[PDB]
Amino acid sequence: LRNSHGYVHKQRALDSDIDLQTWRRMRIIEKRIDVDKADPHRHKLNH
Amino acid sequence: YEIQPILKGTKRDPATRKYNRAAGKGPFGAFPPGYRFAYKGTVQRTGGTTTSLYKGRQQHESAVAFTTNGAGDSKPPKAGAFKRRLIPPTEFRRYYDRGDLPLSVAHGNRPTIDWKVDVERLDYHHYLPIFFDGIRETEEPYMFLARQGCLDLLKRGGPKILPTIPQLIIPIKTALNTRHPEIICATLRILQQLIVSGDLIGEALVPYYRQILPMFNLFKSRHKNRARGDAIDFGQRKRDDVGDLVIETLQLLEVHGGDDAYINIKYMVPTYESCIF
Amino acid sequence: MFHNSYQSGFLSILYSIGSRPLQIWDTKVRNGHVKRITDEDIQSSVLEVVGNNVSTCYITCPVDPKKTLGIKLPFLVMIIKNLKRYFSFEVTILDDKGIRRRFRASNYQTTTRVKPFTCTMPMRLDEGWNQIQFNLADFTRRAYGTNYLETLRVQLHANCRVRRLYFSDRLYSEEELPPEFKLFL
Amino acid sequence: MVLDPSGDVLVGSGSGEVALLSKINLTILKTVTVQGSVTGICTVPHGFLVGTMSSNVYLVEGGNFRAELRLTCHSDTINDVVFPEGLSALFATCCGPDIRVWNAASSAELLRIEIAGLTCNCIQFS
Amino acid sequence: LSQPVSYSLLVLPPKKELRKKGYNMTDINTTSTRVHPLARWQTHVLKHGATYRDALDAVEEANTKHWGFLKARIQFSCGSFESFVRTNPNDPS
Amino acid sequence: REIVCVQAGQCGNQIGSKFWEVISDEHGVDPTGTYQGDSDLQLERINVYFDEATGGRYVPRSVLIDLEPGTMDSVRAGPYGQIFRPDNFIFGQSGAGNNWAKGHYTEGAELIDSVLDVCCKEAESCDCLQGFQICHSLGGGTGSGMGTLLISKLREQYPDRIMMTFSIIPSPKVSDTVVEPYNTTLSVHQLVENSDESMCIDNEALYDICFRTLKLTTPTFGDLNHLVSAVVSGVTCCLRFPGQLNSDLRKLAVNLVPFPRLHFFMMGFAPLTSRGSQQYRGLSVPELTQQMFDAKNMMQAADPRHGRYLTASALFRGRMSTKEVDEQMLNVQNKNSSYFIEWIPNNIKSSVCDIPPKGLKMAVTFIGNNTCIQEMFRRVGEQFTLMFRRKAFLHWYTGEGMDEMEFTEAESNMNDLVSEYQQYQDATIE
Amino acid sequence: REIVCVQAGQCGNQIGSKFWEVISDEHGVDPTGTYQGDSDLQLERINVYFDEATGGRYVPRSVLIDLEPGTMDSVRAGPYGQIFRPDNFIFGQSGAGNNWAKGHYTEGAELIDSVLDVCCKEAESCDCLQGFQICHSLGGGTGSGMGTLLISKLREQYPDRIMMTFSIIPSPKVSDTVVEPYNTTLSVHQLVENSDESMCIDNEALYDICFRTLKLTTPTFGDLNHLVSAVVSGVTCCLRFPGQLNSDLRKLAVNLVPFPRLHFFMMGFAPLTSRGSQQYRGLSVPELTQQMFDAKNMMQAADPRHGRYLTASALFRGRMSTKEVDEQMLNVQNKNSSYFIEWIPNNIKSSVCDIPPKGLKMAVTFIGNNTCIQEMFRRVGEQFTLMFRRKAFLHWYTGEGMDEMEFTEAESNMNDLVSEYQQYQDATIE
Ligand SMILES: Nc1nc2c(ncn2[C@@H]2O[C@H](COP(=O)(O)OP(=O)(O)O)[C@@H](O)[C@H]2O)c(=O)[nH]1
Ligand SMILES: Nc1nc2c(ncn2[C@@H]2O[C@H](COP(=O)(O)OP(=O)(O)O)[C@@H](O)[C@H]2O)c(=O)[nH]1
Repeated sequence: LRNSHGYVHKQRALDSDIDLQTWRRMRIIEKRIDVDKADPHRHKLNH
Repeated sequence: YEIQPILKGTKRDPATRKYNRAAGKGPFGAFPPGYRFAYKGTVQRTGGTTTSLYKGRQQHESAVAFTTNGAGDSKPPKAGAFKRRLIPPTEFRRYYDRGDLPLSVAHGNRPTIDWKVDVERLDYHHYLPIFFDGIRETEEPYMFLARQGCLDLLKRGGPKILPTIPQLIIPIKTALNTRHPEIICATLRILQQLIVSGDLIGEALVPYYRQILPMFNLFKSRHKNRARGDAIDFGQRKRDDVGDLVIETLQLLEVHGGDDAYINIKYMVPTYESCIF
Repeated sequence: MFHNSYQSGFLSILYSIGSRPLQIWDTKVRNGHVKRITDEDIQSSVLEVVGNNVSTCYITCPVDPKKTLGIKLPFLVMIIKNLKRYFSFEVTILDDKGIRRRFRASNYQTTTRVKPFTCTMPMRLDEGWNQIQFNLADFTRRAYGTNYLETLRVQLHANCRVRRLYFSDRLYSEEELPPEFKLFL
Repeated sequence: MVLDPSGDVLVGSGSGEVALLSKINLTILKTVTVQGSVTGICTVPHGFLVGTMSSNVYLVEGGNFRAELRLTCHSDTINDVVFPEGLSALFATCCGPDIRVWNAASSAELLRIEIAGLTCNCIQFS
Repeated sequence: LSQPVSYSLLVLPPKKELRKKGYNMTDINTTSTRVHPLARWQTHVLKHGATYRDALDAVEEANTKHWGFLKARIQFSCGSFESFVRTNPNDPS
Repeated sequence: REIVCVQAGQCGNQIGSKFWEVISDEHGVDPTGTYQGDSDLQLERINVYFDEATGGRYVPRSVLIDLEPGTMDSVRAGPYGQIFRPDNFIFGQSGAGNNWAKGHYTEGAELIDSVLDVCCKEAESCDCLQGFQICHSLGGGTGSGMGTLLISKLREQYPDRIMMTFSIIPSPKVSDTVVEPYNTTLSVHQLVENSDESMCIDNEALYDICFRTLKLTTPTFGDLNHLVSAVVSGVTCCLRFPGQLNSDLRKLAVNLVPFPRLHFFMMGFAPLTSRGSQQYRGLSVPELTQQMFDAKNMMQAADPRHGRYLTASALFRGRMSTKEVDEQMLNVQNKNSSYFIEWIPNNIKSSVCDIPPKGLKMAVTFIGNNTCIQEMFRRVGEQFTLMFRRKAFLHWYTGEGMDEMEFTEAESNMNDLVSEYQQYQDATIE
Repeated sequence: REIVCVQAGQCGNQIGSKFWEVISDEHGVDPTGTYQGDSDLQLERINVYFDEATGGRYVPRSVLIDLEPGTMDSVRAGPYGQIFRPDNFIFGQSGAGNNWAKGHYTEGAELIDSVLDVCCKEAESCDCLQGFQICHSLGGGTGSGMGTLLISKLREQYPDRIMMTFSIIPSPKVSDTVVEPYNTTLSVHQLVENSDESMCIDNEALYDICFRTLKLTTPTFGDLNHLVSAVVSGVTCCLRFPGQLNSDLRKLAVNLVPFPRLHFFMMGFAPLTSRGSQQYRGLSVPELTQQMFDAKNMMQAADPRHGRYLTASALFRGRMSTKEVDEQMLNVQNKNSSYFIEWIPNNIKSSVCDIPPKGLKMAVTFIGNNTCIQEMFRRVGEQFTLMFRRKAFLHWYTGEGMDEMEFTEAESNMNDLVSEYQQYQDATIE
């Protein structure tokens, strides 16, 4: 449910047990409790 | 009704009884056997009269050391680094009570041991560790016979003292661990006598700083000089100051130790500074 | 303080013998102690200033920080025994240009330094008992190029045994000193 | 030397200090200092009374031993008494090393002059 | 029967601050029941073993502690209180 | 300005469950704790009853205490039970047995330290603390004993705040417990010293409300606890919403209590009406005032016609003019002048709040201080004297350890309270 | 700056297996050795623990040593076991017999040369060598004896590098082995001279962590080894990821050890919390600090309330503010000031790292140097003195060849360590 840098992804996780409402809850909570407006290590992610 | 005298610091002290359980007996051994919820009124009636000048009196009870409210005024218990400890039994008491030792006390204004045989022929392997084991005693006549006998044996010994050094470390360490300041002073004085009594002894004691010197660190700051400022102390003759004794013993050890006694003393006691370089 | 006194020959303000040796001195002692003890080498009473920290434990003169000694004699002579550990002392003087200057000496200083308020300089002490003769006029002339008028503060730091501190108007030989000033082994 | 109702012993010294000693091992529990050598200890249901050689009587409370003074008297031959010119509410007396001024209506005193080691003989008002 | 539980104190600010604000040092004595505009109430908690005697001792200690003090109040557990005032203002004892 | 609630015993825990349902509904909190409300006006004062948890959750400032967990297990299993903080449930291992001495002395002192620890943790977290609010029955065992123990401890620890209690008291017609007079007398003795303001409810009065006013065919304890939850949430409504004339618990106490012992009040709530009748009467301030003073709508067995009002307070919720409120309170005081104490020139305080409870155009809650409450205490004291002369069931209380002097003191103090009410009822200017 | 790991004995091999699972997961290495990660930050410091093999594979710089191959066959069969280089498994043909003297003198000197050859081959391959890391138990036989032998040899060959050990120590309540006091005393004697930093863990503390905090119904050694792998991987985190305030093993040693013998530390890890409770409390710096100093969550039997802190260290992982860290560590030092050694003006060092452990938003690991560790050494010395005075099992050790004087030396050295801790606890400014 999280990447290496500790963020909560964007899209639905495959075979996830939680519903969409709790996913939106977790996303908004994590955006509330962040200390910076963006990840300072975005450029080092690969896919 | 009954009265209880203070009875402290006197001829009859129960303090000296708890330590060294073997003491207290006569010249011979022990004698043969045969010789609810009561009402207390209305304490408070403040209801209906609340006001801002009131504030809480109870404020719960006690405090936990690492809780949210805090530790309050609580303090941890003392470890007792300076608390006096029990004196282990000594082999000197066994060999004197048995009668296998070559000595007697010749009374007078200056006490002296009288020897029933010439000292130079004694087997120091068998005697010298037994006399150092008697330094720990705190009851007459043992204190005198042990410490004066130690001084006499060291003074007249000669070249045979040197191989005895490995056997003397345990009595030296056990004397210092008792945390009795007078025993510490006697041990330090005898150590000062031992260091210079012969040759190549200081170099032999370098590997054994790991066992002796730990007790030096604890007592290097204790001082009896309670006089204020420039007042002189008239009890200097007794040499009962622990700190001066331990400092001068450390300096004597570094000077007679040899090539690398400094790095060992500096590893044992941290505040020491090199005398020679 | 000594401004209105008679100042000629020898003027001494410290002496271990006496009812109140530290009468005109103030003590600032932490992690240390000061006391009067009998010395083994010379068999007489001496003062001892010993502490774990060199800077914290010291004795000053005069007691009130706003007072000045006001002594015009050029030389300062000390009687100090070396205990094979760190030691230092200060003297504050006044020149004819009206500037208060300090002279600090110690056996742990790495380099001699001159700055407008301080000269710091190295020192050694020989083995045993030592007498240190200090020329304020020569050191002032050599350091600042300015004449010497008076001293107005004396300090002493741990660790060192002391018997007497006195001023003199010139150097004296061993036999020219009065008996009470000369030390005997 | 007077015993309290509980059983402890009271003491009085020549320096003027009053202490309370335990009946078990004779250790100090409470102490008060008053002026004058203590000669006389009394017992009252709410406190104690202490009388001194300088004719001072104090009242102390047994709760926590605080002292207050209600008596002032001379202790030697009184030599002279005078009145001011035109005033009668106060008068001055001399006795030993002391000069005192009293209030005639209430028998109180508010003034004191002491020169130790001497004797006053005659006083007059300007 | 009842025992004291707290004692209340009314004090004035220090003399230099009172002069800085601009209020006169004198003319504090008056026959009215009203108080100075800068007097602040503070309260303290007594311990369990406290009685009338040591509470009064603490009040006297506060009286002799600092300048700018004429009012006192000792509160009992029954809700009652009594007040202590200086008979002569700006004069201790 | 936040209140902390304490619920004790079976009655207290059950009424508390309905109270927290009503409060959660008014602020739009889902039973999961998520805010789902529909106006910012709901969120801006949510702190008054809720504490803020970190994520999307809210936690209620309440302590639950009981001696056997059966009731707590029923409420925790209920539909809103999840909102409560797990660490806030304090329980023992054996019941109070409806005995005051057991609940006060043996298991009370065993749990009270853990309850005080939870109450202090909750109180010291507040930025500014308002009074405590406690719900319990006086006839029970753990409710009476542990409630009064905790009230005494909080009054020692927080003497400057307000202490308010809601209490259930024995009906005059049918007893629910055989030993009610002892527990009631000892509890009233503790409360009159410790409390600042106390409201009393008879279950018999709620039964008369249900049968006569709402005409319910099969009422349940959920309805009685809903009526109680309605009045309790109504008294504090002006604390947590804007209005034309604000009011506060301390200001209510200052206007209602003339003397510190006279702090026992009656309560009522007005827009109660049967499902058939609502078509016959529109809401208006005169209709609310008429229901407000009708003894049919009062939650105590004592009737106002045998006593006099010293003071009363009315809190109005809804959009309304101040002129009709003021003139209605004047007209009721003028028309019934014999029932109002004459040496007070105006006995009623009014307050107006803009936001009514959902689904009602307007509402008012009424609090009344009337001397007719003395007859209830007189009846309880009579039954106590009947039981004590014969030492009725006394061995249980004496076996726990209580001194009989406690019983004689509590009876004497309550008898002096009835005498004091009787003297002020018949007082005159002269 | 690369570390070489050594795992010795059964406990060491199992903890090592769990540690390498955690580290391979954190850097996104498949158990086949293929990199499958999702950020360049994972690849840029892989050299610290891994050596590079030719194809896609990476191999971990670790040596596994044991006297009977049963454990090695179990770890090779484990889920990450395949990653280990086959030549790195060193084993003999007969067991340690749970005897320290046998493990140190008979099979130790027989096998040690092959282990030193492998350790030198791994060390001399590094471009710059950072300290070694060793995991072993002190109560066993080959772990204690051969681990301390190998530590002594590595200290002879690389005296300027760092030597770090994680060590398991006997519980105060239940023994797993009868001869534990001898093995523990001799091992502590070797460690206090040879080690630079030694961490001690009680299995009893991990059981209490699992049962009270995680509420596991049936915990297993995999959980205990996960807690150990978490702290072990936390100490090295600043070496291999970026951060706002970098830290290093040598900086931790310099700030934590006032005097060279006082290098034994207690450990704790903070964000432990049950799945049921996690919904009620979000992670934040105050919550982590409060749990971090609670003695319930600390992994030693000694409790801080009986001692005083000389120094402490906290390593934080995650994107977080420095103000909250500084003000919380100051507030905790100020409120409990009597439990901190007064001749050091501030005892806690802080460090902040950007990359948290996978699946956690934030985490902190705590290292503490506390005098309460003296109680553990005193207890072990007491049990040793009880057995040695009666020669309880000495003939096994003497039959291997040990002189009785080694036991008296080790006892004396531990007693002096206890004395030194006691003296520094009661020191004062004067
Ligand atoms: N109104 C109301 N009264 C209740 C409720 N539950 C119990 N009671 C009453 O409270 C009294 C029993 O007290 P109880 O709560 O059992 O005391 P406890 O055993 O100490 O908890 C009886 O008069 C019951 O009728 C309830 O939910 N609502
Ligand atoms: N924490 C932990 N302790 C273990 C583990 N395996 C064994 N121990 C403990 O270590 C001790 C046994 O030592 P052992 O490793 O068998 O010694 P060896 O025979 O020399 O390898 C006992 O106290 C066990 O409880 C493990 O995986 N984790």
